[PDB]
Amino acid sequence: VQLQASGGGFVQPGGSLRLSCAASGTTSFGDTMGWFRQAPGKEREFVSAISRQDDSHYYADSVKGRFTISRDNSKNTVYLQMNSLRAEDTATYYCAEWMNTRREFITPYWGQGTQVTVSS
Amino acid sequence: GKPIPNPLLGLDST
Repeated sequence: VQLQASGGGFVQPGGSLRLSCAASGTTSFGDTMGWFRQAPGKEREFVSAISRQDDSHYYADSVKGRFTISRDNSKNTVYLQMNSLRAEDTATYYCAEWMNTRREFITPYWGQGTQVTVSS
Repeated sequence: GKPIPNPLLGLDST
């Protein structure tokens, strides 16, 4: 599954980052794309998702108002803009594509992560 | 990958 996340790096608190999630364009796994994050020693945390039925945007309460998810479409890419970052947003960020089940479980198809470190 | 809890349950969309 080729779903590479990029855009990570070192950032100071209050800064912004724009992450990128480049989908196949050849294969679709495929109606929903979400961002997750995983920090050392913590549980995986869902961040945000964009789902086509008309474009629906979802945000975890912990990033609502600070993060924005969007799609370029022409480039088969989903973006996550993260604003007013804080130390607790430090983590590896990665994408999954899946078919929205509206049920208990989903089957995610995972991409590779990009590292985001918010520090002084 | 293996199935995981559906993360969109309980969330509003915009």
